[PDB]
Amino acid sequence: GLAHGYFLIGPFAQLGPLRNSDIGLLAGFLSTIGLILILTLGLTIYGAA
Amino acid sequence: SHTVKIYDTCIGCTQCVRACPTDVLEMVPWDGCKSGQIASSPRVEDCVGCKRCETACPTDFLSVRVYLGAETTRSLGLAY
Amino acid sequence: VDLDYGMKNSYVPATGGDGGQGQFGAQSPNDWRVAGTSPVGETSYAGAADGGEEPWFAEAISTVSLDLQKADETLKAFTKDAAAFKIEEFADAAMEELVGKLGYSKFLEMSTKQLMKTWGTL
Amino acid sequence: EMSKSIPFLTVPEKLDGSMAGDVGFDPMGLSDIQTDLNYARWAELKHGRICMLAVVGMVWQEYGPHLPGDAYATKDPWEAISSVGFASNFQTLLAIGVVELANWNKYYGDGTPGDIGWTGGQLSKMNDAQIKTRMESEIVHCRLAMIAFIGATHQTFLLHKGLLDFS
Amino acid sequence: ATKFPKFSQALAQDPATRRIWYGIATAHDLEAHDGMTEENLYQKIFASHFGHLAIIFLWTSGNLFHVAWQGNFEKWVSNPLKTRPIAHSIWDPHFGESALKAFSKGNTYPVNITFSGLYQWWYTIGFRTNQELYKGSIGLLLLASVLLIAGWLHLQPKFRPSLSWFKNNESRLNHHLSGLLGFSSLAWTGHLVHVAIPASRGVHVGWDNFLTTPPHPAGLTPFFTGNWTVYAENPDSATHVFNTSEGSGTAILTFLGGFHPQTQSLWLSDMAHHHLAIAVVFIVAGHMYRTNFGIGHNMKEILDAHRPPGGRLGAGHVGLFETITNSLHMQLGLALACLGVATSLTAQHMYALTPYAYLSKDFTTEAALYTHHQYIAGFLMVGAFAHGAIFFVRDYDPELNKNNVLARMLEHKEAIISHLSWASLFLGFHTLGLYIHNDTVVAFGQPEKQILFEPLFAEYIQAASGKAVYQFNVLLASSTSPATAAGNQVWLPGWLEAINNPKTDLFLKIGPGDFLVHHAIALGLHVTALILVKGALDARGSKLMPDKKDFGYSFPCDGPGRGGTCDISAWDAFYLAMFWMLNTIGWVTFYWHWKHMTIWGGNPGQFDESSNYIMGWLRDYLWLNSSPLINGYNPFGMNNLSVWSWMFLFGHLIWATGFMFLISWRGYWQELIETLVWAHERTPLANLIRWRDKPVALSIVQARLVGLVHFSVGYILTYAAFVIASTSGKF
Amino acid sequence: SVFDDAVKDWAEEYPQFAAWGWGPSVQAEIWNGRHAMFGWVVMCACAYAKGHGLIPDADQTLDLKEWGTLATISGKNTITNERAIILIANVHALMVGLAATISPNSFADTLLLDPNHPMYEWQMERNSKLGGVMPNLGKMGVTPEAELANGRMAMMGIITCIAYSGIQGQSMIDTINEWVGGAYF
Amino acid sequence: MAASFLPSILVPLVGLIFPAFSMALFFLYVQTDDIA
Ligand code: CLA
Ligand code: CLA
Ligand code: CLA
Ligand code: CLA
Ligand code: CLA
Ligand code: CLA
Ligand SMILES: CC(=O)O[C@H]1CC(C)(C)C(=C=C/C(C)=C/C=C/C(C)=C/C=C/C=C(C)/C=C/C=C(\C)C(=O)C[C@@]23O[C@]2(C)C[C@@H](O)CC3(C)C)[C@](C)(O)C1
Ligand SMILES: CC1=C(C#C/C(C)=C/C=C/C(C)=C/C=C/C=C(C)/C=C/C=C(C)/C=C/[C@@]23O[C@]2(C)C[C@@H](O)CC3(C)C)C(C)(C)C[C@H](O)C1
Ligand SMILES: CC1=C(/C=C/C(C)=C/C=C/C(C)=C/C=C/C=C(C)/C=C/C=C(C)/C=C/C2=C(C)CCCC2(C)C)C(C)(C)CCC1
Ligand SMILES: CC1=C(/C=C/C(C)=C/C=C/C(C)=C/C=C/C=C(C)/C=C/C=C(C)/C=C/C2=C(C)CCCC2(C)C)C(C)(C)CCC1
Ligand code: SF4
Repeated sequence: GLAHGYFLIGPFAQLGPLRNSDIGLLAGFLSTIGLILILTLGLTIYGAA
Repeated sequence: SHTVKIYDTCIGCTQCVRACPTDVLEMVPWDGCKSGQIASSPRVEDCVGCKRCETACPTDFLSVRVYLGAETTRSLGLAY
Repeated sequence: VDLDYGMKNSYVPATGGDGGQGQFGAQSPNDWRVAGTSPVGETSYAGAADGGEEPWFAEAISTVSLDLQKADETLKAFTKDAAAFKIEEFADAAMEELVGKLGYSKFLEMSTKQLMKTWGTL
Repeated sequence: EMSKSIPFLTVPEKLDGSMAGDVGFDPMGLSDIQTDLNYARWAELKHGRICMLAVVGMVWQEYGPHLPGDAYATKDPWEAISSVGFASNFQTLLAIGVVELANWNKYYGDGTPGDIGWTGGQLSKMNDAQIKTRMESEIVHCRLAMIAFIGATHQTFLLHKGLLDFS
Repeated sequence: ATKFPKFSQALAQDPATRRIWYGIATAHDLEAHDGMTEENLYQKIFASHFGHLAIIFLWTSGNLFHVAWQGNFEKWVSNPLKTRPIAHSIWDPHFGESALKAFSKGNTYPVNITFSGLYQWWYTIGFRTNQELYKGSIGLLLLASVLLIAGWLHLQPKFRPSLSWFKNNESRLNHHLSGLLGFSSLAWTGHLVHVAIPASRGVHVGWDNFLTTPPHPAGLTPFFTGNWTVYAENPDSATHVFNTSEGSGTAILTFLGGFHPQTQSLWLSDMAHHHLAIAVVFIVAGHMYRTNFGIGHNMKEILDAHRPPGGRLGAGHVGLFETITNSLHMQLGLALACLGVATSLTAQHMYALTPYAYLSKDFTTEAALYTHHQYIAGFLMVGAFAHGAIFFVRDYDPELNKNNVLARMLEHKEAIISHLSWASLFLGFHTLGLYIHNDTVVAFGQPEKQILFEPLFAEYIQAASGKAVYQFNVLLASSTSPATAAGNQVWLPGWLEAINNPKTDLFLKIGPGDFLVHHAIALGLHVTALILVKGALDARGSKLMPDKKDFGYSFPCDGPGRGGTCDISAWDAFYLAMFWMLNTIGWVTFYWHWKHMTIWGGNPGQFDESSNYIMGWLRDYLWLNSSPLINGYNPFGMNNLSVWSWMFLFGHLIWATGFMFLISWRGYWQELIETLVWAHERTPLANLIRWRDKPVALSIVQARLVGLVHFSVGYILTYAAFVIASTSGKF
Repeated sequence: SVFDDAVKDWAEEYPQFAAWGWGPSVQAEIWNGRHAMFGWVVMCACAYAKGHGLIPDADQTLDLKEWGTLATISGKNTITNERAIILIANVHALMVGLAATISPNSFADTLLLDPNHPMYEWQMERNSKLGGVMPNLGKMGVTPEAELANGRMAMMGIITCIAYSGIQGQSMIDTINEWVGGAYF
Repeated sequence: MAASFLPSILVPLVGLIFPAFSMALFFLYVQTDDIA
């Protein structure tokens, strides 16, 4: 998780819809957290199966 | 597993047995035809359903019939 | 060695459109759905090979082999009924004469009259 | 044999006379399709009890002391629904729903139809003859009240007279 | 039955991804499920029907709620011709600021404009306010809950109906004719007289006041005295302003004919009288069959009695009663066939005999409604034939039907199929030849050499109904005809005013282009029928596969032997006929749309001249009318049609993607997936994860179905985008 | 009672969910009561901060060019600063809750009854002990019984606050203020 | 609280949360080895 979350924020921060706003970094972090939640759901249901 | 049936129009030509790629069929003694043998399918668990046996059968209509059914690893021809 | 080991699987044949388990069984008795690779020092499943310092290729290590003795013995075990039939039609000691004189595979391959001919020699 | 209420018809087989209030009245044969009459009797008792309370309420809210309050003052039962407000009708609906859903397994059950437990200790010192008499009386009151409610309603929206205004 | 799907042991034991796909695709084929009995089959179908009706009522309640909550129905009512009716609000975080502004034109917030005709229909039936619509929505929501409860209840052990109840033909037919149709029609007449007609005359009649507001000043005295003409006296005048009292009459039942002069739609009194006569006819019809009261017909006796004495029909209709009763597939086929006819009739009659106020002025809505109903009719007809074929495979018993009409169809299937093929070939050869001849002569700059047959028979039919343009003095176009003298007594004046009014769609003027396009439509109908009929009639077997019935309705093929047997099953005939149904309905809707676009554009002559060759269709219909659609967004900006531009491209993409499944077949994909499996098993850090369902290529039949679904969805979405965008961006 | 029959029938109708503690379970009652208590804290804080105007530019709306279309309510009309701020505070709490749900420690009271977690047996024992109409006045202080009782009280208070605010035709903040004797506004 | 807020509240629940949980539930159901 430490390895992946660090680089995942970059695409969102630098290329997301709000990249040119002054809250672009915060939006990138929020997008990264959302992606991590999606991946964690994947891991959870994978383990269950 | 697929179903393979032999009907009594079989003339014991052994062509379906030679055509089978997975050795499902074999010739067995029988007094119903001149050749003195009939086809048999004792190993339908290995039948892939290619229908080469039906392509090989000379009777009209076919004497060997393959009905496709429940798929397994063996019937799907999977190497994995 | 049990002969119905293949048949003793969990495959329950359906009531229609299903040839069932034939001469050896419709499927393996072993559940193929096992875990993926595992860290150094751990096994993914019960009989898995320890990939040593390369567990990521652990599945490329073979734990299933066929040694020639097992091959001969299972050849004899699986064809015991066919040999019993051939001696029943040709006619204990006589079978031991035939299968050592010419061979076991040859004894299966020959015919009852032909074996009646080779039994002429002693 | 023949029906008691309609003497020229054959009784349907389900009306064996066991249930209270049975006089072999089912000319349309509605009981023939049902598996048993338990749900039908639950429904008959529930409808009749509600109609009894509804008729009593129609009379009281027309010639009786209302609870103090501006909203609760109108003597017109149809207008009462709007006058008291959603906030009271909804509480009534929710409490009734709680009682209904708590007794769900009795309504779709195999016990005696109508008996949700609220007995008042009335049927403790009775045999089966007296319990049967009580059940017959309750079912007859239910059946009278349903007709009465139909009458009362059709006299308050088709003529707009009162219930006790016989002019 | 231990894994999904629990209804199929054979599928549940498959170790491949196939197990999932097939489970989903076989969930509603309840007859094939393991351990199914007939009684359980009927009970499960009954419950599923309750669920489906709940879904329908939820959909209707939602339309009502979204219009009430977010629509402009009151503004539309106050000003029908200058308002665009709203379907629902947009909330889409992906929108840019430009998109929000573009989609909020004429409003304060982004909206989709409805093209379903709901506003016109609700306006015609007496809806005037958002509160009334909301009350309707609430009622339908509660009704959906009631239907769900009923579905649950009729699955409980004490409430499951028996098989005898499901097989009671006479009673079900009596109730569905007299009650479901006849009494529903009577109640609808009651609504029209009490609610809709007063609303059209500027009078509010609602739940608040309907018990004390008689729909006619004379009350019910004329009805009970037999002096019924009183209900026809004093209709709305020719100057009647709809929704207001000016020029209004008091007639509640009329036979005026034609259209209301201002709405250009049917008189509400005429529709009320229509539903009253319909109610009488259906209530009477619902008393034909014997239920419990000694009187009435038995259907089996009726069927068994109808055998021609000469014998040209053999055993006649004996055996058909049991065949129909015991076969859900034949019943479903009959239902789908009649529904398809009725849906096509809906499409054909709604455009010509406009039933709803101001609907003929909402051009995009007209086009959308016609296209929608015609495509649904096509789907229903295809379904009818598919279920006929399924009946032949699964339910037909040769001994029960011995020598009856159903068996004799099978007996002369070769003649039937060969003659249908001849008709198809004749129509195709000559229609395509005439189109090509016209194309060629016009290309060489000699349009006077075109072959232009006048649709004389259809023009004669129009004249017979009263159209005067074609100079045929026949029947209703003839002053001295008996038909004219008779009809002038009731409905003929209004009908003649409408039919000879070129501003209406009542019997549009036709010419040679109509002739050629109609023969193209006949080609489509005949070829679609040929495919479906050959599939049904060869479903049980053919010379190439004499035992086809042993293999079921759907199966991939019988292998490469005997010359090759791809697409031999009856399901494959359904699959092939879906393409022809789509092509045919496309020709139909293209014809409708182009003729109406040229009429609405004020230049019918463009259709009349350019429809006689294919290049005219390509250039003056598709190319010319693509313009607003393809400019919904461009390098300079976007407008509210951009969603349709995107959907247009979306449909093209889906259609083309369907081509991949239709053209490339299974072996290639299975071999590719083998290398994919190899790659995943050999990749470190990814081989920590493994599938529990072995990846396999899609099956032969599954790929045909997936290709067909992609093709059909792309076809539908592309055309819907085109028709909506072209009509709405032009007018 | 009706309670035991109700829970048993619900479990029989939804066994897969009833396995994890979903539905009308003691586990769900405990967790929802904990949330209701914390939410009473948050609602009181919101009422107090609205009464004293401690939220900056509460009635001002968020900039569309700053936060984009996600901040819109209808068209280009954006959410207010106060609503966004309240949402963010609750989002802090929700992120805590997601961390607790997804990565519980070994001695933690997990959200769901996981047989593989080291607290499963303790959880089942505790949940079997709790139950009844009146709170156990024998057990007080920091105990599961007191926690359950106070969670029940908080959920009841939420229901009554919603209902009272509805009847009086006023906002929930107004009810909260008028229930503390107008201590906020 | 107002109904005008409902889209921005409900749309993410219908279009993101609900499909994700429904797909996870269906995945778990199809991977279950003993369903009955
Ligand atoms: C497939 C091609 C493609 C690409 C490159 C993009 C790119 C983009 N899209 Mg678009 N988009 C696409 C197709 C694509 N889109 C499609 C098909 C649709 C649907 C019609 C959309 C609809 C859409 C919308 C609605 C939006 C975007 C947006 C964006 C931007 C932000 C996306 C983001 O942050 O993802 C995050 C990316 C990641 C989390 C990971 C990226 C992949 C990594 C970098 C690969 C690394 C591999 C590595 C090198 C391997 C070895 C490493 C080592 C260990 C050896 C970005 C420029 C957003 C925008 O605002 O645009 C300006 C936006 O709002 N897109
Ligand atoms: C009179 C009492 C009555 C009524 C109102 C109904 C009503 C219904 N029953 Mg029936 N049913 C009855 C008695 C009744 N039933 C009896 C006595 C039995 C036992 C014998 C049954 C046994 C039964 C079964 C087994 C089923 C039903 C079903 C239904 C539903 C059919 C689907 C639907 O909703 O379409 C309603 C449609 C309309 C109101 C409009 C119909 C218009 C169509 C398109 C015909 C239009 C033709 C047009 C008028 C003229 C011809 C066109 C021409 C000019 C070209 C409907 C609610 C089905 C269901 O879904 O239940 C859940 C079902 O499966 N019923
Ligand atoms: C074919 C018959 C028919 C149809 C389709 C309609 C349709 C309509 N009528 Mg009309 N009407 C009819 C016959 C019909 N009517 C007849 C015979 C009369 C008497 C002459 C009327 C008199 C009339 C009046 C006075 C009014 C209407 C109105 C309407 C419209 C709104 C109705 C509504 O609120 O829907 C919602 C559905 C319902 C109200 C009925 C279903 C109610 C459900 C089943 C309640 C559930 C009950 C259950 C106990 C709930 C609890 C249990 C559950 C939660 C589990 C709608 C277009 C209204 C309108 O707005 O016109 C423009 C209106 O004011 N109609
Ligand atoms: C009253 C209407 C009705 C009813 C009750 C039935 C009932 C049945 N049909 Mg029939 N059928 C109908 C109409 C009907 N059909 C119509 C209109 C057609 C013409 C298309 C057919 C053609 C047909 C064929 C060819 C077959 C059936 C079969 C069946 C049986 C199995 C159904 C099944 O399991 O598939 C369930 C299907 C699904 C669960 C998925 C459906 C796939 C949908 C369409 C995909 C949705 C499109 C996509 C999501 C949109 C993309 C959106 C885009 C914007 C991205 C069942 C008895 C089968 C059978 O064998 O019967 C014995 C069969 O082979 N039907
Ligand atoms: C536009 C493309 C197209 C065309 C022209 C056809 C044409 C035909 N289809 Mg086909 N079909 C198509 C697409 C097409 N289909 C698609 C996409 C599918 C889905 C797979 C099908 C599936 C299908 C089925 C299931 C059936 C047909 C049938 C037919 C025939 C129908 C009867 C007819 O009109 O005869 C008239 C003939 C024509 C219109 C074609 C001839 C074209 C010109 C006029 C001939 C010129 C010859 C030229 C001078 C010689 C060559 C010059 C040089 C190379 C030497 C007709 C040949 C049916 C059939 O066989 O009926 C008898 C049939 O059952 N089609
Ligand atoms: C079945 C018809 C139907 C359809 C297709 C829609 C579609 C929509 N609704 Mg609406 N809704 C409906 C009925 C419907 N609604 C009804 C009857 C009500 C009154 C309770 C509402 C109350 C409502 C509100 C308050 C809002 C929407 C909104 C929306 C939009 C976004 C989805 C959403 O978040 O809603 C959430 C929906 C609900 C919370 C209740 C849904 C109730 C319906 C009956 C569910 C239907 C189930 C369906 C029939 C299952 C079959 C489909 C499946 C087989 C594919 C979308 C256009 C949002 C919007 O307008 O954004 C701009 C929005 O804020 N709807
Ligand atoms: C929890 C628990 O255990 O506690 C126990 C305690 C206890 C007490 C033991 C219990 C009990 C028993 C109960 C509740 C008994 C209530 C009984 C009741 C209230 C029974 C009559 C109804 C009305 C009738 C018959 C009207 C006929 C009406 C007729 C014939 C009319 O003509 C009506 C009329 O309108 C028209 C039609 C025409 C109009 O012109 C005018 C009039 C007005 C004339 C319970 C349930 O067990 C609970
Ligand atoms: C008796 C029984 C019957 C029953 C019943 C009846 C009426 C049952 C009653 C059920 C009803 C009464 C149950 C309400 C609970 C209150 C909820 C959980 C409160 C959540 C409050 C918490 C989750 C939320 C808190 C927040 O929101 C706040 C506060 C502020 C925010 O900043 C922060 C947070 C997000 C934390 C049956 C079943 C019908 C049939 C059976 O046979 C017999
Ligand atoms: C295969 C199959 C099937 C199916 C079928 C189908 C699908 C069909 C269709 C069919 C159709 C779809 C038909 C149609 C028909 C129609 C018609 C028959 C019509 C007629 C009309 C008329 C008669 C009219 C007349 C008139 C009038 C009235 C007025 C004036 C004008 C005129 C003259 C026109 C089934 C299921 C059965 C079963 C078996 C198999
Ligand atoms: C987290 C936290 C905390 C905790 C808290 C808590 C613990 C809470 C609790 C809370 C609670 C615990 C709440 C409650 C509430 C309640 C209420 C609000 C109630 C109300 C109710 C009512 C209103 C009632 C009514 C009634 C009834 C129902 C019946 C009888 C009658 C009467 C009328 C009485 C603290 C602060 C420490 C610290 C910080 C953080
Ligand atoms: S089944 Fe056909 S091919 Fe095989 S032996 Fe008999 S006749 Fe020959």
